Amino acid sequence: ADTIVAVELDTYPNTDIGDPSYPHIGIDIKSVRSKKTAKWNMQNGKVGTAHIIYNSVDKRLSAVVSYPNADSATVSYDVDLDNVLPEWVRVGLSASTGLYKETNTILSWSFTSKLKSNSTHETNALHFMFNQFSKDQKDLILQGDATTGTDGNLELTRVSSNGSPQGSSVGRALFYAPVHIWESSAVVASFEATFTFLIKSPDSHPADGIAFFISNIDSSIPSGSTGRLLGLFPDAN
Amino acid sequence: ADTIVAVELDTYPNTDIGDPSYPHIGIDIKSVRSKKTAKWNMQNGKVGTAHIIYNSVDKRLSAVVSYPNADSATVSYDVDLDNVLPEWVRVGLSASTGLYKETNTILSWSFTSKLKSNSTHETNALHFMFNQFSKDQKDLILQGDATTGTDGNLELTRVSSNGSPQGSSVGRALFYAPVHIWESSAVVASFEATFTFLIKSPDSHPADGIAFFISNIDSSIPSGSTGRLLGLFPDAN
Amino acid sequence: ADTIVAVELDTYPNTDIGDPSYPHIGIDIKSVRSKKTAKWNMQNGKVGTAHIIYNSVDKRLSAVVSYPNADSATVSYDVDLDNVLPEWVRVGLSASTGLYKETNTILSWSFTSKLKSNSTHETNALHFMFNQFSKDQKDLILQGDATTGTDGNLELTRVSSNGSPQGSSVGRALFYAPVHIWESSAVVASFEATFTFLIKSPDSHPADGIAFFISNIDSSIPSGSTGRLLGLFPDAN
Amino acid sequence: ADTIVAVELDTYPNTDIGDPSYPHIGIDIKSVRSKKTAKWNMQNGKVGTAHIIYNSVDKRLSAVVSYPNADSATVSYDVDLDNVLPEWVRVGLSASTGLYKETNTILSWSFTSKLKSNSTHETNALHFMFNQFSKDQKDLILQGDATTGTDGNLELTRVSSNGSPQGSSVGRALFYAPVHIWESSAVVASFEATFTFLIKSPDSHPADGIAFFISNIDSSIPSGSTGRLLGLFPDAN
Ligand SMILES: [Ca+2]
Ligand SMILES: [Ca+2]
Ligand SMILES: [Ca+2]
Ligand SMILES: [Ca+2]
Ligand SMILES: [Mn+2]
Ligand SMILES: [Mn+2]
Ligand SMILES: [Mn+2]
Ligand SMILES: [Mn+2]
Repeated sequence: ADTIVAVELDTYPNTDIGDPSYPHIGIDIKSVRSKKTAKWNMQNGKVGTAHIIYNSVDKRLSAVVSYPNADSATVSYDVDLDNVLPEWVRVGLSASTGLYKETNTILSWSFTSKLKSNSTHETNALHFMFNQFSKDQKDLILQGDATTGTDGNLELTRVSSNGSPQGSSVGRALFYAPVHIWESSAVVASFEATFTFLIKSPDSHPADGIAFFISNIDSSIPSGSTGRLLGLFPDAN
Repeated sequence: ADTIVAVELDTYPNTDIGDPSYPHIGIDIKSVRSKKTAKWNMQNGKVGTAHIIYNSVDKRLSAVVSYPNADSATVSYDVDLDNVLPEWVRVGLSASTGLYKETNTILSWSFTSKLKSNSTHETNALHFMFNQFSKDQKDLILQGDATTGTDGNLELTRVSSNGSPQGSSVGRALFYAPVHIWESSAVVASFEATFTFLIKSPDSHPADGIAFFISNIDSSIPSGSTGRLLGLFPDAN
Repeated sequence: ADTIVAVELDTYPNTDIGDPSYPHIGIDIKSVRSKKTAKWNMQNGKVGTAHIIYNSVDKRLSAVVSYPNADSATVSYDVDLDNVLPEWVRVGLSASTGLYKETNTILSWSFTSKLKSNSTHETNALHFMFNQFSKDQKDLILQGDATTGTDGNLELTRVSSNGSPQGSSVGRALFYAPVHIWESSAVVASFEATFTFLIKSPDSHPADGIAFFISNIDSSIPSGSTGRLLGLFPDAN
Repeated sequence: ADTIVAVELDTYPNTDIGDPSYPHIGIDIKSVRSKKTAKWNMQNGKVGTAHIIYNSVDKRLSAVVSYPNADSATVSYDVDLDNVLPEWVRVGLSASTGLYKETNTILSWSFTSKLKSNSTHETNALHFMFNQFSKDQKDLILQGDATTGTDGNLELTRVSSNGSPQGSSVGRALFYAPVHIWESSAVVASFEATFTFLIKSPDSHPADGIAFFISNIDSSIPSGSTGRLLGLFPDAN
């Protein structure tokens, strides 16, 4: 199976796989059963922003999510990612629906990774920023039901012509270039990610969520990972 | 054939294809026969730096090259790249040798592209920076004789175990992700590139040079493009 | 008198000082009588964005302005700023009203300056970005009627408690640090600026406009520079 | 007295104020008596690089120092800087000598601060980068014996015409603009700093060190802060 590290914005409480009884933000290290969660006062139909940060000195994966006019929610987990992930990874966004549903619309996504060596000329970096997405967005790898270009956005899960979200949908978008997150000469390695999202549902119970993830470069949507599995995991182990 | 835009650091004067009678910097638009050149006082065995800049408002491709303790050389050419190149491109470095030879060593390479739309949330960007190159540099596409990791550098052309440059060599490195240089909503599009290089030769007449280039995403080394053709063109037309 | 270079978004046509007979964008080199203008289809009450770019290789000051859902307007002028401005400058935003009036609200302002030398370790930079402004914004120098913090914005000219713009008002904001735009070792010097603005008026004829400017470090609002003089010039010479 | 947070590169062991018995890197929170140290294998006459990082989610101040061809040293301390420092600060470099001495030469200094709010348009930033220093470096506030421009470097402490370091010297350089490190709407605040330094001494026992610091905006060199006090503290409390 793939190797997954993710920050989930989990909109539906699945209590038999350890979700708390409310929407939540969570840190997922090789399992859908988050290592750490925090309550998330999700707002149906409002644009939110999530921020993800990490560095190899402190070895703490942290995330913050907010809406305008609202307080934030935050979660952190102590983890040495160099012991979890390979040296080269891809980074992405994933989302799913099940029998319950929502739009999983991404309006912007940015990422920066840096590796500072002990050489004289120390810095190495990758950065991207998307504030719009074209029909043919060649620097994204789209998987499953993900599409780009409708209203200039990334729709991770299927939305009908009406604009209504569909159930039983799973889709991801990965940045095309592999990312180097460890190197033998690096003295500090760091990354940051931000994305803005619009989760809308006609229903009092939206599902299933959006995640930012980091994986093996060849990651693909696991069989049967609609719904609670967020397009990330093959099972709920 | 591929579509090529390049800035050449041409170390060998080939007077029958329009080179001036000295090493020179040049702007190449779909031909090895530069549209504009300037004299370049190349220094064998010293580390130099080249800078390349462009934006879609002014439609002027400009380059500057220097060494420490030396004056610079610069060239500019008025060209609307949106009329020359496709919407999506790859960017790279190329170099060659022929019967005359040199090392074509790259010590660092950075690039930034930006597209600013008329939306509210206007900016889109790609940036990379390499200050070292690993044996397995997964975010570069290496072509021909190019290798990475010897002394942490990118060697575009073949160097023997002795450290001696070989003749009759051609190699390129392209950044893995495609780059979006035009978009229908962009109000300003720009790019900048910098690279540092070490061209060394045991000979009074080094050849053939290094170029930064922008091409169709599927570009590949043309047959027979050793020597004067810089790994860029199939002929001297 | 101060030395001023500016890009004006001139909302009121003053035909006796050379304005065209419509709102316009203009490049001002030491005079309110723009060296170059272009028609600007200003939209009362909509948020717009302006972009300003320059580099010392090409010696062309260019600007673009747009609104969402609208085409852009652009202007360019060939000028060697090293012959106009001192080595160290301050950068700012200015606006005015007269007998005619408008709000001159700034919602964001960013700037980047870079100087690349011929040394090994070549780059020098300053960047700032404001997406909000506090009541006590210590890294801005406010002049005249400019205030910060109302609805988190920079109001360059006076607005009453009602939210109604006042006439006969002039205000500027300068970034606190001086900016180094020429240096003897620089091989390329560049800058870019962006700002977003909301110009609203209850009147069919708003006035007078907003400008981004670059000046001597000790610049101050000239006496009598309300109205057509944009807080920038002492007279219409 | 001023309020100081600093990362020290302490070259001389003063065992009665808690220094370990070797050169060390340390985190100083309102006292010269570091809260945390780590052994630092300082190399007389070689160029080193220090990196400092912090964010308000994790509340951990961390630093790494290295030389080419050498292993790094690192230190971290859990501290909420919003409880230590004011909302607006200045950032700087300081160094000292005493009866023992060294050069305290800075070859480059960069800094980035970011404040991400919960608004739509979330990011606010300041960045600077110096890779050279001019005789008249207007965006630095020089204190005590600090000078700029000799060999294009920042000499924090006095060096004679011979190039020999002097004893009993203290000097600092602060960036001119104040820096906003907390804001009521910020959901994440972060900073990073890097500097490269050359500490040389004709003596087997160099002293006293270099620090990166963050202070109240009006900070000044305390009386009698030569030597062990690093230009930072008025006493060894
Ligand atoms: Ca769930
Ligand atoms: Ca040639
Ligand atoms: Ca006017
Ligand atoms: Ca000490
Ligand atoms: Mn969950
Ligand atoms: Mn040529
Ligand atoms: Mn005008
Ligand atoms: Mn100490």
